[PDB]
Amino acid sequence: RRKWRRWXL
Amino acid sequence: GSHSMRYFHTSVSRPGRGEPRFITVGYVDDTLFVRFDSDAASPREEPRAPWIEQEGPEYWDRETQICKAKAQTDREDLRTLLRYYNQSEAGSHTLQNMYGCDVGPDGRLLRGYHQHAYDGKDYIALNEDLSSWTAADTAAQITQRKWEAARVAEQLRAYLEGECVEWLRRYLENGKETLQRADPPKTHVTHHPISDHEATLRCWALGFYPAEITLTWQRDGEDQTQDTELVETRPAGDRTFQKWAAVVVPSGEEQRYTCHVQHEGLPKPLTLRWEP
Amino acid sequence: IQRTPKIQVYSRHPAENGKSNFLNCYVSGFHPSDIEVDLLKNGERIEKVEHSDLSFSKDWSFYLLYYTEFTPTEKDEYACRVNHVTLSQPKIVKWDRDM
Repeated sequence: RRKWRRWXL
Repeated sequence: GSHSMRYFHTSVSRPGRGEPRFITVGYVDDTLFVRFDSDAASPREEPRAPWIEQEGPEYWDRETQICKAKAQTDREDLRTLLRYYNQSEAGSHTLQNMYGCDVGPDGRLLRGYHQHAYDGKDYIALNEDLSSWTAADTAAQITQRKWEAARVAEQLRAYLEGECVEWLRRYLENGKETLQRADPPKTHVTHHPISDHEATLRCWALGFYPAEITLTWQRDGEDQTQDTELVETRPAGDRTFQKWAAVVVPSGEEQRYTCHVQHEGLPKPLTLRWEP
Repeated sequence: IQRTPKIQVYSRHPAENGKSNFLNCYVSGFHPSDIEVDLLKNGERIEKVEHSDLSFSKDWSFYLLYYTEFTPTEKDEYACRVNHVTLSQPKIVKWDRDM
């Protein structure tokens, strides 16, 4: 299963 | 044996035509098992392998929420990159990311990955230590400082060393009947005259899995890789792959050439020659 | 950076005239991802064509598999036509059952 990514560059 | 899980993502901006296109796929070894395409009214992540269809509704719900969140963050990231590079909103750009893990036969983590690319070129990547970064240019150096300050590496490392490996082991057991089975290639040699003095010998490997394989042509036992035409390993469309190697030989020398095949599904390397 | 696509057109199984099979067109090593691929039968576009979801290789270049069910014959000619920003004109690769 995937990882969580809410904000980010 | 050794296995891997990988999630690929691609966002492409579409100036004047709508929001960016976001497409992501997940793979276990060379087997595709999940997909999500933003180009829909109510997109959801969908199964692409039979052993993943058994996951309950909470699994698809969470995956879809994560996919939608990644599409949104990618849209924001594309805007940030336009500023870092002083680029115009009128031009299309691409943002790609891949992350995953490798496990050895013991089921323990071998290596983790997390890397980004902008317009098809390396942008920033997580180092093998799963704790430091490698930036490709000055713009990526801005991201690196931001990610270092936000402790991004330690969070990714926690996922890569935990859930990534644990869920890969889960899929490997559920798909044991296919993921832990190596399909040997079906092989044969074909002959195609080019003229009355030359002919093409083509060595085929079909319906094999995984994709890794080595095909070599030898003349009197000497490798002829310099004069060998080798096509890229290609998908058959049924989850297995195909590949072929060919050499042009002077008419009458055909029986001196042998094709050598190496694949994990074969107990020993295979030696083949044209059998008219 | 932009990279031109490699193109391979082949059948899923060894061609046998009169027997159903699958005609494939594998495009890879290209960038950007915008691409137009068509399967042709005697110079005419085939409409029942599906394709895999965009993915990419270690060097970030993309790859796609376009496919359709077909029944090869000795007379019918098949091909794959690809248009990409790196090509000044569509590129047509004819299907060769020996490749």
